Amino acid sequence: MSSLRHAIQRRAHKERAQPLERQRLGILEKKKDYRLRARDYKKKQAVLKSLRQK
Amino acid sequence: FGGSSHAKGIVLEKVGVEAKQPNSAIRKCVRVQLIKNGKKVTAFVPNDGCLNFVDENDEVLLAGFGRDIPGVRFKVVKVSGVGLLALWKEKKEKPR
Amino acid sequence: FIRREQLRIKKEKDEAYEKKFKRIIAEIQNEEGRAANEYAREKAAR
Amino acid sequence: GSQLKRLKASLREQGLIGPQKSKKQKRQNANDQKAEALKSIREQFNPFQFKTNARGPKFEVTTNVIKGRPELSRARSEEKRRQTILVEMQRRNKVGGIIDRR
Amino acid sequence: AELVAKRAWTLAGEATAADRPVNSLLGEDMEFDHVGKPVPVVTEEVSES
Amino acid sequence: ADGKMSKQELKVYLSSRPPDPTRKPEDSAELLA
Amino acid sequence: EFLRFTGHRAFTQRLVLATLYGRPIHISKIRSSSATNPGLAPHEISFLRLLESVTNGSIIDVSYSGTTITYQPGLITGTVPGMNASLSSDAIEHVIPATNTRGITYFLIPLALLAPFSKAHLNVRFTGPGVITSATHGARDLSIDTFRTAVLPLYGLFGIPPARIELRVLQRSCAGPGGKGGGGIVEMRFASQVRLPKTLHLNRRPGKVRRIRGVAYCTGVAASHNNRMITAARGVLNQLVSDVHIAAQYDPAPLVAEQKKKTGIGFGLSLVAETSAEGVIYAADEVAPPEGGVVPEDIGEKCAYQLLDVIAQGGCVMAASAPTVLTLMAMGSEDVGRLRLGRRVVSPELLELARDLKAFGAASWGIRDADLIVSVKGTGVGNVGRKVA
Amino acid sequence: KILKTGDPLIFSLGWRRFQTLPIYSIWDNRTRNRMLKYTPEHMHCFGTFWGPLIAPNTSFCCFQSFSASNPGFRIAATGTVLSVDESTEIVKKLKLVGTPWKIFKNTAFIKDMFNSSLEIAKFEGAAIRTVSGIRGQIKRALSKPEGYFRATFEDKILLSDIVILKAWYPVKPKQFYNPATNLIGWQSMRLTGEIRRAENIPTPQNPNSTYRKIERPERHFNPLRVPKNLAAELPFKSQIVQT
Amino acid sequence: TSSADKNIRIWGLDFGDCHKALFGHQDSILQVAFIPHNSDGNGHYFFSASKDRTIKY
RNA sequence: CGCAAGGCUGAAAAAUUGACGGAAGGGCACCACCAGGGGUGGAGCCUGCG
Repeated sequence: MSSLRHAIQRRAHKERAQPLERQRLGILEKKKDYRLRARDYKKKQAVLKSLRQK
Repeated sequence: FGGSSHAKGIVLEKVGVEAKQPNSAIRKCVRVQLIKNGKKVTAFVPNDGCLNFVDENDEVLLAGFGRDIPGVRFKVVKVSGVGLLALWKEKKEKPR
Repeated sequence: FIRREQLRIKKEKDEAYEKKFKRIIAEIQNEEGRAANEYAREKAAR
Repeated sequence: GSQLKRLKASLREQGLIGPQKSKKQKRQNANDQKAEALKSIREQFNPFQFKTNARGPKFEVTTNVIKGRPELSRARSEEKRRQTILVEMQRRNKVGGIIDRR
Repeated sequence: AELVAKRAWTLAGEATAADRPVNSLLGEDMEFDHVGKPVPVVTEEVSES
Repeated sequence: ADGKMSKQELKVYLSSRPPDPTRKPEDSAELLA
Repeated sequence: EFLRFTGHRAFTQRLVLATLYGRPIHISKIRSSSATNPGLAPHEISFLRLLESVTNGSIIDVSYSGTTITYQPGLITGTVPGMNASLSSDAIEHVIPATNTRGITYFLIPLALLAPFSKAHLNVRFTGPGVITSATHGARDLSIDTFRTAVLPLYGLFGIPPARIELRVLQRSCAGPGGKGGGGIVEMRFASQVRLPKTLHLNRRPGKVRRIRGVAYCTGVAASHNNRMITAARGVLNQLVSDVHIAAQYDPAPLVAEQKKKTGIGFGLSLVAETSAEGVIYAADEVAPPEGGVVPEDIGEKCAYQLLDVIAQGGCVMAASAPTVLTLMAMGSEDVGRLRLGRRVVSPELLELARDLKAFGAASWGIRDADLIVSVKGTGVGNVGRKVA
Repeated sequence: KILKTGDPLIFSLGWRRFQTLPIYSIWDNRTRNRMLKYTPEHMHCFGTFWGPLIAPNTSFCCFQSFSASNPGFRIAATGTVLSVDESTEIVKKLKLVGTPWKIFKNTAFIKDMFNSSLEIAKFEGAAIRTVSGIRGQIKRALSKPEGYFRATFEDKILLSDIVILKAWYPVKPKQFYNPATNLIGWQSMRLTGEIRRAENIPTPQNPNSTYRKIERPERHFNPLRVPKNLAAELPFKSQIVQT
Repeated sequence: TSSADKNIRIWGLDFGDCHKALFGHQDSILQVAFIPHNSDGNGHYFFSASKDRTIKY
């Protein structure tokens, strides 16, 4: 359950960053930023597919 | 069971030790054999990490389970004279 | 060759695991529910 | 000619497909090989079992055309992999063996 | 000395192409997942069937 | 010959399992329904 | 290299006890007398291959002459899917070559008494040209039917339950051309791995032999052969017992490789007398000579005479299954178990087993009168590796 | 203190006291017996060492150093013997890490991962993955830059992304065995911290591995860019009006 | 063994296994005969004569 | 749980409607004729197939 877990069970797992030898390329895209990118592209392609049908 | 509130048992075999998902109820359930009557019943360890304290052939106290396998009636309360939640909270060591 | 062998082994292993644990969970639920319904019948008669 | 027509002509030459002979024609046949030729027929009229070039030889030299069997070669190579690579994949971590010096 | 020395490239978790020697993957025996079905090669039993 | 045993004795002996040693329209209502 | 044995007598018993106790052995001077074919026999080297296959970490070393081997045993894993096979339910293949004269029970008896002490299951599948599922003239090996319903109930007595033993033949075969050859494939699946066998007690008299059931098998001959054999065996045993019942089994022929040939043409019979008391059964077998062509009624009378011999002779267990029950009694827990042997039952193979157990480190045996009660102290080893969940 | 794998440990197990160096491994989700690098706090992990064989379900204690000058609580680990074997199956994750070189819509060329087309031909068809979560498959070795390859991904990856391949390399424990013959005398193998403090070598620390705080700007995307021919062909009720 | 079902059988005479049943005549085969001498190296050859006006070696 | 689950045995027809053709006459085809065009095949590079 939720009372059968310690605080070390609850402890957050940190996110790694972009390596410092590669920081000029921008931020390291993880699942959240990838979800934002994919949502924007699927939305724009949905509008373009409806415009091509019309 | 019987006429008592808690029964004792021998842990015959931790069934579902090779189950995949961690907090599965098949992972948590343990086949024990009651001492007084002799029958093999199944009981829930309360937690998957708490399963590791239950070893084979250990005297186990078990009570009712009052609220994924609906119908397994018992839960393991004490193992070898020490309370299982105390073992899980790391209050006591298990005398073997 | 290693692709075909590993995919065959993965299919056979996953099918065997699914079959075995469906049998185990069904037998455990069957026995425990049978004893629970027998105890509820013997308790409701009191 | 067609493959159908040449197959029919070769089987009429080998006497496997011809008209229903009378008992007198069978008497003539018992009065007066074919499996060895049927093997060549079943090899020649199924030409995709083996790899052939179409052009023939580039420079003719005279000195005294199946160039490879891909089906048989693939089955042979898969048997070799069954005997070595799958066996090592089974015995990934297997220590010790019989040391046969004889 | 082995415990204090540097880890091998197989024991470091992230081995990029600068760490190891040139064709050092061919000497290792690792397992990994593949993607998708392979195509079935036509064998003589398949053509016979 | 009387060696033909039975299906039960064939099931215990000639199977793959070795034999363990520790065994020894009345009424109108129903017709209308 | 440490422990030292000589001779080729009870070779499989020595290797199996070495595997079970973990004591490294060195067996020297296999065939010193034979100048024509010195060294190891083909069935012996194939048993070495099978032992290496089912164990793990065992190192076997055969010398240049072939007359000395040494053997440092490992653990009996069985068919684990990481080391021995690819899947846990997969049968480990074992091929034994065409120049094999001994029966397959020569491989099955040590494997069946080494199998309850394994880690995972055992799923061995004996294929190949030289797999004879019959009795041999040979060293008078048991058949598969004799082996199954005569000695696996003894594991049932020890508490290794025969609900999970699966010994099944897929083809059956006799010897064929001379003693060499075979062809019939088998597979044995031990799924019942125990920690410690129970200390059993065979002490009460197994007096009333209640019934006789048996198997008469024919591979490659006419199917009237087993009917004539049943009439012969019933003509002998109807003086004594009202219920003798013998199943008839017939297989066409097994094919081996040279282009395949049909080999293993023969026929045989195997009687099992069941005593009403407990798990006490007396077995006897007889097979046709692989070149002779003798009368099936002669074979039926011969096996009935051997069965009446074993019924007259045996205390509780016959001498064919006496080494297996005695070495499992030695593997049991640190108590005494009491077997009731006949005085005629005691054999040089049984005596050699006693010498081997005393050399290995098990306790001696206590022999008193009642036929004699032999009492064995267990050593309490059991199986070494088992995943205690 | 936590207790690391590889570092030695004095096991009291049976009548034997013996110092050996174990390998700590979790049983991942009952699949592969993955090798950990430390023991988990407040959790039973599996260990694996090379010592004498004991019949299982035998409890044991486990110390680090038999010294009286330990300021607190000399006993380190407890537990029970699970099973015994030869040639264990412990497995550690090895990630081959690469970088995209040219990025098309799906097929990206990936550079700093392999060294030759022989290695790529071995790892053909392998499940490659982006850090972001995009799956993909190694398709074909690339000819002209030796060591690059073509991998068709799920969607378009970015040049900032890191492309990993998660292989499982087996790890065998070492076969070391000290007896703790205390009445005679014995050499005690030290721990890695004592070795580093004695022979003066700093602990290896990677600055790319140490966790940092990541400054994420709010992701704003470009507006929709409709092509000219489509924007001139679509009808009057849905024609785009831009002053 | 020459029968009236238009074939001959070859048995091995140890265990009496049929070596090969071989259908060889168009009518009921009357008689069969071995050549007795293996002095010429051919003693396992035999003739068979049948109602369809044929002998077969 | 019951049936299936007992070996004259031992690997490699149909037809009053069917089997195969021949001769004559049609139709079509850049796997045919006719008129042209273009490859490949010569030297080098290399995917792939054997």
